[PDB]
Amino acid sequence: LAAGAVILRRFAFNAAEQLIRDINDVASQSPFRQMVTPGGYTMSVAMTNCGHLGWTTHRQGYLYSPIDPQTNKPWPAMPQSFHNLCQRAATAAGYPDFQPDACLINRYAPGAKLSLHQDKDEPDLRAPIVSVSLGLPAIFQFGGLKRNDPLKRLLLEHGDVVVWGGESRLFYHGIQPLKAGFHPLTIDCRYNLTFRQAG
Ligand SMILES: O=C(O)CCC(=O)C(=O)O
Ligand SMILES: [Mn+2]
Repeated sequence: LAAGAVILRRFAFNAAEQLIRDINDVASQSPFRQMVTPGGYTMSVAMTNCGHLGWTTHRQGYLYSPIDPQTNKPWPAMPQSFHNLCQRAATAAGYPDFQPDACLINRYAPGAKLSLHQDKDEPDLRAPIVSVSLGLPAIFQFGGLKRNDPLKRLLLEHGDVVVWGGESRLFYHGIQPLKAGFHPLTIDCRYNLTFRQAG
C-alpha cells in the first residue's frame, strides 16, 4: 500500500494517557495556535511543538526555529514519554539510529483538516518521520510524487504509530475533515505527534 511505511496500529495505547498529560504540559508553556500560512490564511489545525527545534510558518515560507514565534521563548523540552515512545517505534520499524530533535503537535477540532502537502523542510530526507495518533479517528490520505497522483485512504485511530520512511517519506499527504464524536481521553479532538530529525 505504501513503500517504506511501517504501520504499527495501537502501538501507543499504553503510553497514550501519559502522552496526553505531557501534551497539556507542553501546551501550558507553548500554547496551541492556528498558524497563518505565508499567503495570509489561518490553518484549521492548531499546532505547537516540543524539542530543540519546532516547525512553524513564516512570511518567507515554512521553517524550523529554536524559538516559538508567539511566546518568543524556546519550545518546551521533548518529554521523556515522547522520547521513549518514538525510540521504541523507530526501532521496531528498523531505524535504531533515529534521534528526533523536533516534535510537531497537531490538534484537530471537529471538521478540522489539512490539505495535501509534502514534508520537505528537513535536511536529510532519508531520515523518517514518526507519526503518533491520539484521540478521535481521522482519515489520512496519501498520493505520490506529483500533486495529481491517485489518492489512497488510511484510517489512523487512537494509539496508531506510523514510521514514514523510504519512498512514503516524500509522498503528498493530508487529513480529511475530522468527523465529530467522543473519545474518553481527548473529549472531542484528535492529537497527532510528528517526530522529525530537523537539525
Ligand atoms: O495528522 C496527521 O496524521 C498528519 C500531520 C502532518 O502530516 C503534518 O503536520 O505534517
Ligand atoms: Mn505533513
